[PDB]
Amino acid sequence: SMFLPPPECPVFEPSWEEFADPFAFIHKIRPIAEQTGICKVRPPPDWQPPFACDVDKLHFTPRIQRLNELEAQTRVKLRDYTLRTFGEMADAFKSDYFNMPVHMVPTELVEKEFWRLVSTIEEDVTVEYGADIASKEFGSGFPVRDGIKLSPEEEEYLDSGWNLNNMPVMEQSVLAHITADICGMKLPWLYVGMCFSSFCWHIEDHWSYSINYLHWGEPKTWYGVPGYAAEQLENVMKKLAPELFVSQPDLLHQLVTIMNPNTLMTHEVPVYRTNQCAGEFVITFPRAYHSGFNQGFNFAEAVNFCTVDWLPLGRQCVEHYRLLHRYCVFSHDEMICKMASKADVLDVVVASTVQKDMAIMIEDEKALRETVRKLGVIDSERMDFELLPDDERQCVKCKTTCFMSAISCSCKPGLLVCLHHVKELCSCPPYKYKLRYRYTLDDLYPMMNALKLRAES
Ligand SMILES: Cc1cccc2c1[C@@H](N)C(=O)N2
Ligand SMILES: [Cl-]
Ligand SMILES: [Mn+2]
Ligand SMILES: [Mn+2]
Ligand SMILES: [Zn+2]
Repeated sequence: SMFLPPPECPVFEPSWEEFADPFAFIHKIRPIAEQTGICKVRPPPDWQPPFACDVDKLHFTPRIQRLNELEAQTRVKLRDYTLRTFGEMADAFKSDYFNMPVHMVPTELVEKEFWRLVSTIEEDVTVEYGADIASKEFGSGFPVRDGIKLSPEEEEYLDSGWNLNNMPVMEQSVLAHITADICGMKLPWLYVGMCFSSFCWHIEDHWSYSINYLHWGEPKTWYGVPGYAAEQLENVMKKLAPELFVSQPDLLHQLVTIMNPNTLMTHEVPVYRTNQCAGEFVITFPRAYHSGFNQGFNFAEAVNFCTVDWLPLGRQCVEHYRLLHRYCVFSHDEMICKMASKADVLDVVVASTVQKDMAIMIEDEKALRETVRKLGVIDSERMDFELLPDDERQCVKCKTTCFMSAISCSCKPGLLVCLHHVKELCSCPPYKYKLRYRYTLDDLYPMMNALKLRAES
């Protein structure tokens, strides 16, 4: 009645042995957690990263949020509070809203109340929050390196796999090997919460994993949907709020919304919940929709990552983006080829999985090139796509980031289409077209062979 909490998501308590390697651990829980989309990970009791900061010297620009269900909000873009003044505002808000000591409101009640107030148009509650990548004004909650002497305890956690700053540059996240500037994806985001500040339903760019660590404060309440129910959820969303689905003019205009999990559960979409408390991790799996809100003043840090498991999903995702005409954050094929070009220094399990994705890439590329030849495109020239800014190598039709090949035409200088959209570039006859390609098929097979040798198969 009014609000029925979804079932709880898995909670894992790894021993220090299991916890040592995050990628091994994530792989182990994967068959369980991917059925629920999110899961929680409680570190061993003696895993306490040192959090220390001056609350008066950390400052940030607050973002403002209206709280209406099904109302469109924009995904956060890449006034001023200090952490102390925000904290004071946030505690006062919650304390005044409930007329209770700010830390005495039951989590059950805030949740019930959150879903009441987002559904009631008579109640125009607005809240504020912080969201940004680390900077000089507000840095990572985890120990980093620079011109400040670290204690032996901080040095212990400097190189932890669970220090989210390390997640990008680690040798089991294929995002590490990307040389392209994708700071939005590789760098951790910092989130300063207050009561009811919320993140709308979304999945991660390129269907990556995400991992969220609650450093300090009141809990963060989560809802998660498993990857297999993604399109099921999207169907429901289109039905009740189709306005969210009109084509986005940019990646800076992605529309997302708050929507009651009971509404989803009513339409047979599986939904799980959890309250993430301070010192706990939440992990989201590929294409797992998730949303949530903060119980009160808190501080979280989150980062994207991609394991070898993800590679085939990454390819499927870029295909899905093409159908939707959605912009890519990076070129997936460019990443695969970058890794192939470094086959000798690759982890051997990585090499093996990259090899299989590369084989699919090459076979798809072979067929596409045969098709455009049959359309009468004859002229061709090698082109170093990776040197072009992304906005200079998107298919004018489906907006995909080109890398393996594209079609150009002297009639339309600087414009390109991917090989799926040869007809869409201009009205000139195809013999005026040019296939621009990064590699010949003859360059590609040896790159794939290097992977095979490194995989030792
Ligand atoms: C504010 C915001 C936006 C998008 C994702 C996330 C947040 C956070 N409050 C959080 O923890 N994840
Ligand atoms: Cl409202
Ligand atoms: Mn308190
Ligand atoms: Mn997310
Ligand atoms: Zn295209």
